[PDB]
Amino acid sequence: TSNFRVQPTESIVRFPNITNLCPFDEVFNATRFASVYAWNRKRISNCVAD
Amino acid sequence: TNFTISVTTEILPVSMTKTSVDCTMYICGDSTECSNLLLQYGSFCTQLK
Ligand SMILES: *[C@@H]1O[C@H](CO)[C@@H](O[C@@H]2O[C@H](CO)[C@@H](O)[C@H](O)[C@H]2NC(C)=O)[C@H](O)[C@H]1NC(C)=O
Ligand SMILES: *[C@@H]1O[C@H](CO)[C@@H](O)[C@H](O)[C@H]1NC(C)=O
Ligand SMILES: *[C@@H]1O[C@H](CO)[C@@H](O)[C@H](O)[C@H]1NC(C)=O
Repeated sequence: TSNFRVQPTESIVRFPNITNLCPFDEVFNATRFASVYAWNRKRISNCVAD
Repeated sequence: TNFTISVTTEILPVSMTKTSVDCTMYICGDSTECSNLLLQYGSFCTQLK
């Protein structure tokens, strides 16, 4: 007729700890911007992105 | 004038192992949305069973 399955409840262990703030305002609210041919690249990691 | 009592082996297959599969677990698993989308297809895996 059918198959037997076991229902799930809840997760087990979390992600890496997230207690920082990603500096998205550095590339959003900047005093000056770059041109199309030579832009600026900023690496953002190990933080919380909103 | 003479005879030989020869023995030979003849081998034929009889049957293979029975395999049973299900659509929901094999195709996607435990996804409820996948089951809802597969329910609109009809009874293909029912025919396979
Ligand atoms: C028919 O062939 C068999 C063998 O295929 C013969 O049997 C042999 O006979 C000799 C002498 O009598 C023995 O030394 C062998 O050991 C026998 N072989 C086996 C396997 O038993 C038999 O003698 C033949 N018959 C005739 C009338 O020549
Ligand atoms: C939070 O992060 C720190 C390092 O960033 C880690 O050592 C710790 O295990 C994490 N979790 C808790 C509950 O403090
Ligand atoms: C200006 O910077 C702030 C934080 O520094 C940011 O929240 C905001 O989105 C930026 N842009 C504007 C238009 O306020």
